[PDB]
Parts: sequence; structure tokens; C-alpha cells
Amino acid sequence: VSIQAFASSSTLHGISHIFSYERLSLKRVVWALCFMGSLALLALVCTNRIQYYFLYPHVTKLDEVAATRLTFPAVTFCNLNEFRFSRVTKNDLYHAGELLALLNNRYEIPDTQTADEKQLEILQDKANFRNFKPKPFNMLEFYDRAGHDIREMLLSCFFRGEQCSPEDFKVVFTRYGKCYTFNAGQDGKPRLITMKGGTGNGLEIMLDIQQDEYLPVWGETDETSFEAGIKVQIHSQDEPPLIDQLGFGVAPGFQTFVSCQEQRLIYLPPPWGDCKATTGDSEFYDTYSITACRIDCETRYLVENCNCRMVHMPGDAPYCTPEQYKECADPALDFLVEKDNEYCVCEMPCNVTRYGKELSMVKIPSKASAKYLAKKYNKSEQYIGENILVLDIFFEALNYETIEQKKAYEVAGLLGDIGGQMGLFIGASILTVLELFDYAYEVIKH
Amino acid sequence: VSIQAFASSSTLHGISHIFSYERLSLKRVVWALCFMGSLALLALVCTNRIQYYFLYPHVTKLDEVAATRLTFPAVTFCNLNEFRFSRVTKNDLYHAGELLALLNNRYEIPDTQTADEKQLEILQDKANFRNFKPKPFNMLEFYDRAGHDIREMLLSCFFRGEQCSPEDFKVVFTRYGKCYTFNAGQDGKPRLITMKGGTGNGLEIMLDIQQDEYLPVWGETDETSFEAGIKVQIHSQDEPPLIDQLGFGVAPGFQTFVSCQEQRLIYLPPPWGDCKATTGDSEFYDTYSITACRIDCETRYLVENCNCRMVHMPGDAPYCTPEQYKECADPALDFLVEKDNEYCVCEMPCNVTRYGKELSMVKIPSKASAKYLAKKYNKSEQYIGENILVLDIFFEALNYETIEQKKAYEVAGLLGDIGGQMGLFIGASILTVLELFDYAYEVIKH
Amino acid sequence: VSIQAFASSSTLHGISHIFSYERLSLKRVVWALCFMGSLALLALVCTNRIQYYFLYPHVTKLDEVAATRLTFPAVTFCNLNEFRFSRVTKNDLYHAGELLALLNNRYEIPDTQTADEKQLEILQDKANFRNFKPKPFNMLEFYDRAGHDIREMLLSCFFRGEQCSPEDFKVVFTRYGKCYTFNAGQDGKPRLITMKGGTGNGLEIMLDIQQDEYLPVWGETDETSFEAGIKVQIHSQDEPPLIDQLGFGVAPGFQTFVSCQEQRLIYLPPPWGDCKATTGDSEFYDTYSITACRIDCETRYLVENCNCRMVHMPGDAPYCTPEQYKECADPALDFLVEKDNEYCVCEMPCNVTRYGKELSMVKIPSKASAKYLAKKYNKSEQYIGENILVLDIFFEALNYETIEQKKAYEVAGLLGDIGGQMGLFIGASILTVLELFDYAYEVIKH
Ligand SMILES: *[C@@H]1O[C@H](CO)[C@@H](O)[C@H](O)[C@H]1NC(C)=O
Ligand SMILES: *[C@@H]1O[C@H](CO)[C@@H](O)[C@H](O)[C@H]1NC(C)=O
Ligand SMILES: *[C@@H]1O[C@H](CO)[C@@H](O)[C@H](O)[C@H]1NC(C)=O
Ligand SMILES: *[C@@H]1O[C@H](CO)[C@@H](O)[C@H](O)[C@H]1NC(C)=O
Ligand SMILES: *[C@@H]1O[C@H](CO)[C@@H](O)[C@H](O)[C@H]1NC(C)=O
Ligand SMILES: *[C@@H]1O[C@H](CO)[C@@H](O)[C@H](O)[C@H]1NC(C)=O
Repeated sequence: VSIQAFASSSTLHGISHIFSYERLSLKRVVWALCFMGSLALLALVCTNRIQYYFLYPHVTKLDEVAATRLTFPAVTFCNLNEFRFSRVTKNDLYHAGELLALLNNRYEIPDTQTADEKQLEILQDKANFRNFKPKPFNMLEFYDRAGHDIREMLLSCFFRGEQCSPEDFKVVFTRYGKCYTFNAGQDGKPRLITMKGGTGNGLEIMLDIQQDEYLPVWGETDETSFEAGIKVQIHSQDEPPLIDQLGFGVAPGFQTFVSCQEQRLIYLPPPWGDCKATTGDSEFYDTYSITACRIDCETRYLVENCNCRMVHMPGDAPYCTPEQYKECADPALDFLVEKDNEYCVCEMPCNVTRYGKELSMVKIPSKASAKYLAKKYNKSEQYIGENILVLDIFFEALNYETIEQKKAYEVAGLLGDIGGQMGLFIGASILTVLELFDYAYEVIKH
Repeated sequence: VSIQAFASSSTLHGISHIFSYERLSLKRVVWALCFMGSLALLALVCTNRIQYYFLYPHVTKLDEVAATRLTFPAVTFCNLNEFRFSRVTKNDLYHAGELLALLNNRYEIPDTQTADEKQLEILQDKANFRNFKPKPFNMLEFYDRAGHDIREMLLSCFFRGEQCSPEDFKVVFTRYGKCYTFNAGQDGKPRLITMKGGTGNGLEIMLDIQQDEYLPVWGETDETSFEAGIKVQIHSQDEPPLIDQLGFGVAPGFQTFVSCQEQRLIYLPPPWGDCKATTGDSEFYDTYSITACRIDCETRYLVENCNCRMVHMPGDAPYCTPEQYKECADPALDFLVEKDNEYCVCEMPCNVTRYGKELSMVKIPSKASAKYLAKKYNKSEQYIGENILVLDIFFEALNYETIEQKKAYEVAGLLGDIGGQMGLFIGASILTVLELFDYAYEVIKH
Repeated sequence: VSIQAFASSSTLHGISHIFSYERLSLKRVVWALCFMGSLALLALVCTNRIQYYFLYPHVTKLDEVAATRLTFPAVTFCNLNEFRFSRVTKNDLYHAGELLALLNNRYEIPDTQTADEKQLEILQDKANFRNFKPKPFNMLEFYDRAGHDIREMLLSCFFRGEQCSPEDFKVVFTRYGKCYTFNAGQDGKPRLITMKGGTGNGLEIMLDIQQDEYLPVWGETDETSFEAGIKVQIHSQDEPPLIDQLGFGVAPGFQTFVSCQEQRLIYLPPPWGDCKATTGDSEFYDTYSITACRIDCETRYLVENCNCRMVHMPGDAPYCTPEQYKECADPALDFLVEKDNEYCVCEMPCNVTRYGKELSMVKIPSKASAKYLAKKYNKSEQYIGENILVLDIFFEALNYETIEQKKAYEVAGLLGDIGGQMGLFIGASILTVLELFDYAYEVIKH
């Protein structure tokens, strides 16, 4: 009814003394100042937590979960040479000879300074082109044959002390050519596990990089490979190999323990964080990752721009000849990487498992095992120090760190800190706001 | 008294207009819907924060505390050979000859291919067993004598620029045998400190791995050691050495700065996190850690299963002969590691100090110091490149990172977000719930 | 007016039934116990969150921001020799000969054991001092000339596949002498960027450490340098080089991919955390960092204590002669580092960008490129393996991790959890406390 009658019976805390049934005194203004200030101190502090929730913040919980049976990560490796030298042929030097950086522009040799007599004359019968009847070419078939064969390289593999197999090593194709993948987990093979830490309860391979089978550099080229040794990218079984980008290396003559530490990272979907919220099954890979998007970003580009695919690409498109490489494929990489890089962006999913690495090198061989390794694989003693390496990937302990992001302020924490200060300053509620609306609805009709 | 009389004078916000002293109108149901909804919106949002507190969550605070006098971590190392070759004896080849992988099953030699004439005939008088009167054996005494002696290996140790001592190096026993521990901190010696970073204000040892004193491999065995170089585990002084598991290595001929970074990790006790809440003094180590539990997990097993202890074990039990090794001890490791691994689990304590490591190799020696290092220790020039290494462990700066876990939601934050939304939705309290009980207690008696 | 009249009309929840207009019964004490307990349960729980806010806590948010154009960090390097041997002179051996550890106390040679005939006689005409007319000396001018020249060392630099320049390498001065800085960003040059990851889209230098130009060690000195190879500190362009402290190394004959990962760390100002809150422009560096404070901590010390500055110091003070080095400068370092270390402390600012590093070594050269690298730079084959190295610094992917510290409890979260439990326990507000003061103000006047 009356304003002095309504304010004497409502649930607000200040109006019972402002609008009292008494004359105007000094107490009415000290209740007016202390209510109009405590309504303004509620106003700029409640709008803090509203705008703080509107940022959608999140802080991270780290934890070290202990386990017993961890999975082994897919040890993916290949030699830093593209392909062997004794497995190239005269027909191989015709369709793809200029691209392999041993030929000039007119399908002839560059300057033959610092070329051995036995090294040049094995190449010299390959570059006759006299009554040359060519054969049909395929760049995938060239990387199948001329690449480094697994049954020649790997002297002794191991896993958890048990023996290994070159049939367990699964071929892939990257920018370095014929690359293999231990513990791939595809083709129905279950991913192997580990039950202990230490240097013996992981992979232990003993490779042979075949330094005599490297491409002899005679002319200064753009992409000559001076180094010897392999390159390794450690990843989960879902992510395709990206050895060209995410790969470290080990040296020959250096047994290299690479201690991993399994991490299980969990991000948040928008609007909290940035992850691929759904699964997002890509067109040429059954699962999604940060790399499987990136090769699918490049595969659909080179099909729509050059009507073929490279040898390191998934799908079923036919492989580009070196006629398509020197004219279409290579000018279309830098046209996307440099110019149109903002047209394609991959959102990393928020269930990702990574593997750190802590390097440590030990020199192989000792002199006590020097003469033993020479005869046991029919090699010279000078051959052993610069061809034979050992890699060793394991886990420190059976535990994995998790890096998960907790939402720092949900809507249930906002309601606890709106009325946590709404009740502190004026004592109202959602019903008191509806109560003040229910009195003002009666005043406007009278 | 009456329901219209009680609701007109209570502290709830909605019942003053639902149960008014007026006829049934459209305002009674719009106060009934807006109260039965604001009682249900309180119901499913307060049960969010109750169940969120019942998970006992925690998020982590990272901080980089700066300091002046950091402690130096216990640099623990041993050569990757088990024991020397010139310090084995005919009696040593009888009681423990087959276990050291130089003998066949009938206490005879394996195939002697790739064996030098001077290397075989020093072994050939050890394996006579003709009128052989044996001596009493002890596997701890064999690892005391035949192991790599510290006064022969370490050419020059240093610490903070000041000189060092082989008497400061303290012997332990691991799976590799005679291992030493710089800055052990036990036997009343105070743990040394550092007052600066950089490569000169830490340890700088110059070892000599004695590659001529390695075990010559002639037959293909299960545990032949091809590599040369040492293995190092960095740890705090409390934790016992676990070089077999938590150890990295450095190579010979390679001065290897190993930059540490001191971390002081703090976890939470249950039910927040998982730590050993109390101290938990183990039976054979004065302090508790993740490793001291694990060796105590293995020591009590092999005493209860084989009535002895291994050479890398604490306590006072007598050491197992190789008769007990080939028949009891080795079959009881894999019976616990593979089968009964779930019977024993070590809870890592929540006051743990760790040390990261960032490797970096520099080749030693230069040609300017090549001929100097040859004569100054009476060594050949070919000996220097493959025997002499330098390790260098220090800190980057005088600061330690801390990784501590804050309890993200205590009971004082739950009470602020129960009544933070209880006062927002219905305006009640704990006393209003007691007030509604105090009116309903009067109704049931009338 | 009356206490039974005031409590029947106030906004507290308990006083309406304690001070009722009825005789003393059992309900008055059960409302007295349940109010004096719910006033005490508010008391010790509200003082929890008050003292929890008074600690000013903070928890950290980790995030992995993806980007396209990252900046390249300033690759700062220098050879581990101080200066060349063929660029020292007779006058250079007079003013500074004893300090370079080739002379005795009486300006004569130490013991010449293990000294070559061609190596001693090139030094022997430098140490005549017979009718010696000296030249004016400057230690900055000695480190300009006698140091390792960039145009002799760097065989081939690269960046993003494009060519490089020795004019892009900018000289600085550290404890190792003549040090250079790729991508320095000073002198108006804009800091270069990267648009891709992988081993080819970063720096790729091919140095030549000039192992024939090292100082030949003949006598056992305090600071002889046995090792060969360079030292590298990766940092942002703002921070001055601190290669002596924050530097890792790479070896010769070892192509060493050093995979970075850009981090953008953000701390908090006091009283939350510890950072330099303002900019804090130092006296001799235009920007502030943790290192630029430390050299400014040492520059103002040695000017106020020795009236000069060292060669690795900023400013405009004249450089100290070796007369000032052996008598003033060296005794004033350890007088500050060991004794007065607590007089100077640098507060690290809270906008700091760091760069991690993940090492990986690959052996260079292969035998296929062995004879090519010998003639192409007019070097012997034995020279190539122990002088030629390659360093390679890049990024894994175009993304940077951020480690920022969120204030875990602001004043708006305190007010939500004071009245969140003030409204829960007694239902009061800030006005009810003023209401109880407004009744007690009337009682004391009557
Ligand atoms: C991510 O993993 C969590 C368990 O760690 C699971 O509950 C969730 O469903 C997963 N999400 C996706 C999209 O795979
Ligand atoms: C070992 O290699 C040599 C060539 O160096 C060859 O003549 C010999 O037949 C090989 N022996 C075996 C058993 O492979
Ligand atoms: C752990 O360390 C903290 C200080 O960092 C100390 O207050 C606490 O008592 C310690 N707890 C145990 C169980 O040692
Ligand atoms: C140095 O070693 C040789 C053996 O190579 C030995 O004959 C000689 O006596 C040794 N000299 C010293 C001083 O130890
Ligand atoms: C620090 O960086 C943030 C952006 O990352 C910026 O908003 C802030 O002003 C910076 N503060 C200082 C002192 O440079
Ligand atoms: C190459 O070096 C030799 C000395 O080893 C020198 O005699 C010759 O003139 C040099 N040639 C060139 C082209 O620099």
C-alpha cells in the first residue's frame, strides 16, 4: 500500500529505517548514505565476478599418477639418407635422376672433383642414355626398393628382455623416405606394454647405418646430407609420424639411452580453452591428432592444386612423377606455407598423450668388445666405430604425469559469489528483487 | 500458530506472499511457481558444489623462489663394468666364475674365437682346477676388491673451485657393483653447499674409466657389456642410489656439463592427493623416499623367500652365494616383478626434493692439451681419447622451483558457496531451517 | 525501545525466538545454544578465509597458445678459448702476459715439458724482453684483435633456408672474450621471425673452431682449457648474454639439433608474488631482466671499489689494466660473491620470455661427404673430424607455452565467502551490524 507501509514489512535491510514512521531527522540520512553506498559497493564488486566468469578462466592441476602396466610409445625412426646408393638403377636415374641431386640440368653429371675412380665408374654406366629404352616409373616403388632395408640395418632388437623381430617393424613414408615404426599398434597388432623401468625393460635396438651406402657428394647442392646417423620421433600410436618436424637424432658409435616420461595432457573445450571438442574423424586417418590434421591439410591441397599426392601422403591418389615435382608440387608447398598459412589451422584435441625425453650418451664399443663385434657381423674394426649405434628407449618409473585444466569458476561458484555479497551488502535475494517488482506493479496502477 | 500467521512473520522470502491473508488470486500461484522453482534451482546447484567438494580437488601453485646458499645434490656414479679384470683370481673364478659370464656350464671356457694370446693366457692359469684348494668366499668381499678403485679412476675432482678428495667419495653397492657417492651427507659429514652458478661453481671430476680393465667378451652371452663410459644418477642425500633405474650416462672423451635445477615438490595427503602422510621410518633406512621403500620392498622379500640378501641390499643378513643366486635369488626376482607386482606398492611422500638435468657435451681434449695430458698421467695418446672424461654438475642460478599443490576447495569455501546461493535463492540460513522445524514441531502436537 | 520489542522486528534470525514475549521455557535455551554456537561456527570459519586472503595466494594457469609467426631467439655463442695463439704479440706478452697463464711470476716461461720445437720457438721470440720498447695497451683492444674472428670461423650460416651473413653476427664481450650474437635485434635491426618448425626452418651454422689456434698447455695452471668446442646460451633479445652461467655447449664433429620451445612466463607483483613491478630502467641497459640487473650489480661495484670496469662490462668507464686485475679486480669479485652476496639481490621481472632446449646429436661427416668437405675449404681429412661442427636451433611447432599466475582469491571472492557464510549462519549483513549498532546507540542514552 503505502511506501512507509511497504518498507516496514519487506526483506531488504535498509528500508526499514529510511522510510520509518517518524519525522525527518539525522538518522534518515545516515541510513540513506549507508544504504546508497552499500548498494554501490555491491554494484562494482558483483560486476567484477560477472566479468571474471565471462572470461571463462581455468587453472591447471598437475598430478603424478602411479601405475603398473604402461604402454610403450611408437619408436619411429629412419636413416638420414633418403635411399641407398647401390640400389639405384639406370632407369631410376632417368625418370628421377635430376631430383636426387646427382645430375645437372641437361641430365648430365656436375663437376666430378673429389670423386673416387671406383665411385664414379659405378655411376658412369648409369648415365649412358645411349639407345635407352626406359621402364615405367613410380616414386612409391622407388622408395620401396632403393631405401634402407630393415633386414640389413637392424642387427639386434629387444623389448623387455625378450627378442624382437624385423617383421614387427612397420614401414611408413616421410620426407626422408623409407621409415619404420616399432610398436605401431595398427593392422590389428595390440600395443605392447612394459612392467618395469630401467635401461633393460624398454626397447634396445642395435642398428647399422650403412655409411658405405650413402649418396657421395661431389657438387655443392642445395640439400646435400653431410651428417651420418638416424632421426627418431617418439609419439603415441594414434599420431602419424612427423620425423621431419618433431624428431630428435642419435649418433653412430654412441649408445644413447633416451629416458621417456609418459604425459597425459587434458585441455578444455571452448569457451574455456581451445581444443577439438568432438572426435573429428579425418578423411585419411581414423583418429584425430595435431599431426593427422596437418597432413590432411596438405593432402587435400595438393590434390586440388596438382591432381596427385606426394610419397609421404595418405589416401588413394596416384603419386606425382618428378615432372609434376619440379613444376607443380614444389612451387605449391611454399605457396601454402609462406603465403596461405593463415587459411589452414589445426586445433589440437584435448585428450592428448605425449612423451618427454631425457637424452644420455654412452660410447660403444669398448676395446674388450671391439674385436668381438668385428667378426660376429663380418665387419672391419674401422667400420664398427662409425656405423654401429644402439638406441634405448624406456621409462624411468611406472608412473605418468597428467596435466589437466580445471575450470576455475563455474556457474555454481558465480551464484555463491553473487549472493555471497548480495546477502552481505543489502541482504536481498532473487525473490526480494521480485518482491520490489511486486510492490512497484501495484503503485503504477494507483 | 496458524499457517497464515507463521508465514507472515518468518525469515523466508517467499512465504510472506504465498500464504497471505487474502483470497486465492493469480498472484498466489505466481509466487508459488517462482518459489518452487527457486527452491529447485537452489537444489541442483548446491548439490554441484557438495559433490565438487566430495571429489576433494586440488590445483597446483608453481613458484620460483630465489635463494643464496643451495645444497649440492649427491652425485652418484659408477663405471658400467661390474668389476675389474686384473683383480679376479683363481678362487674368484671357482665360487663365482659361471655367474660372471666367462665360463660354460661345466666350469670351462666357452668358444675362444676373437681372443688375444696375451688376453687368454692370463685367464688360462685362472681356470686350471688341478689340485685346487678353494678359499672361503663372500660376494661382498668380491665387490670390495675386484671393483673399480676410486684412487685409480679419479684424476682430479673439484668443488666450488676448491680441491676435492677420494676420501670424500663414499662407497655404495648397486647392480653395477662398486659405486661411489660424492656429497653423501651421511656418517656425520655435513652436506656441502654452493654460493654461485656457472660451470666452475659445481662439481668437476676428471675420471679414468680403465678400458683395458674391462671384461673381454669372447662368447655371445645374455649380459655382455659392449659400451664404455659411466652412469650417473643425481638425487638428494636422503634417497638411496638407484643408478640401475634413475641413472643417465656420460661418454669418454666428452666433457659433459650437466646443468641441474633444484625442485622442491610438495604433494597433498589423502583424501586430497596421494602421499605418505606420516614420516614412515623404514626398517633399513632412517628416512623414507620412493626408492628406500622399493629396496625395503625387495629386502624383506628375499629374506622371507631365500634366507639371505643380495650385495645391493641393506640390513644385516648374510650375503647369498652364487649357489643361492642361480637357484633361489634370480628366480625370485621375476616371480615378484612380473607375477606379484601388485602385492607391493610404494606411496611417494609429499615432501620430495628432485633435481632436473639439462645435458651438454664438449669434446675433450684439444690438440693444444693433447700431449700434456699424455705425459702428466703417464698415458698414451690413444689412451687419452677413449678413457679420459670429465663430468660437471652445477646449478644454473641460485633459485629453486617449487611445485606445491593447494587444496582448491576447503570447507570454508563450501560454506561460502552453500549460503552464497542459499541466501540468493530463498534467503534462508541454518536457523531458518531450524525455524521451520520449530513451527512444524508445534503443528504435530495440535 | 524494549529488548523484546527490538528483537521481534530486526533482521537477525535467532533473536526473534530467544527474546520472545513469553515466560522462560526450554525453547529459549535451545534457541540460545543454537545461536551462540552458530555465531561461533561463523567466527572460526570466517577467520579462515580472512587469513587465507591475507596470505595473498595464487595458482598457475598453463596454456599452449598456437601462433604463426614466432620470433627467433638470440643464438649467442663463443669458442671456449679466450683468444687465438697466432694473434698474440711481444707487446701483448708484456702488459698481459702473466694473466694469460703462459708465464711465470718473473715474466719468464714455466717448465717446457711436452712442448714442440715449432710450438716453443714461435713463443720464444715473443719473450725476449731485450731492449724492449713497449706499446700502449688496452684489454678491450686485445680482445678485439686476438680473439676468434667471425669471418674465419663460420663456414656457412643459414636461416629459414635463406642465406646468412657474418655482418649479421654482432660482437659482445663475456668472460670467454670475443663472443658473437646472431639475431641480436639491437642497432635498429628488426628481430627476425620464423614461419615453420623442423630442422630446416631455423638457424643452421657450420663453424670451424680452429683447434690449431688454441693455447698450448705446458704447465699445470689454475685455468687451463683442455676441452675443444663452443658454448651457447639461448635467450631473448632483451637479456644481455650470460654464456658463462646460462650456457650449454656442443661438440666438434657432431651436428647438434637444439630444439627450442618458446615460453612466455608471467609472474605476479607483490604482495601476491615476487616480481619487479615497474619497468626499472637500469643505468647501463635500456631494458630490465634478471641478467641485466646482475651485471649492473657488478659494474657499479667495481667502479666504486677499483675505479674501472672489466672487459665484459657495460658503461663508459676505462678498462682495467692487468696491474689492476691482479691487485684490485680479482680480489674484489670474491669479496662480493662470497662475503657480501646478501647486499645485492635482483628481483626477476614478471614479463619474462624464456626458451627451453632439447638436445640431440648427429655425427658429421659421413664418408660420402668426407672427401668433399676436405677440398672445399682446403682442409685435411684429420682436420675435418675435430674442427668442423654444425649447430641447428629451431622450434618444434609454431606454438608457445605460457606459464601465468592467476590470483586465486581476490577481494570479490572474499566478500562472496564472508557473507556466503554470514548469511548461512546468522543471516546478517553489513546493515544488520549497523542495525545492532543503531539499537545499542539508543539504549546507552536511556
Ligand atoms: C577424454 O578422456 C577422459 C578420461 O581421461 C574421458 O572421460 C573423456 O570421455 C575423453 N574424451 C574424449 C573426447 O575422448
Ligand atoms: C665377409 O666379408 C668379406 C668382404 O670383406 C667377404 O669376402 C667374405 O666372404 C664375407 N664372409 C662372410 C661369411 O660373409
Ligand atoms: C614438509 O615441509 C614443510 C615446509 O616446506 C613443513 O612445514 C612440513 O612440516 C613438512 N612435512 C613433513 C611431513 O616433513
Ligand atoms: C709409465 O708407464 C710405462 C709403461 O707404459 C712404464 O714402463 C713406466 O715405468 C711408467 N712410468 C711412471 C713414472 O710411472
Ligand atoms: C606484461 O605483458 C602483458 C601482456 O602479456 C601486458 O598487458 C602488460 O602490460 C605487461 N606488463 C609490463 C610491465 O610490461
Ligand atoms: C691450401 O693449404 C695449403 C697448406 O696446407 C697451402 O699450401 C695452399 O696454398 C692452400 N690453397 C689454397 C687455395 O688456399
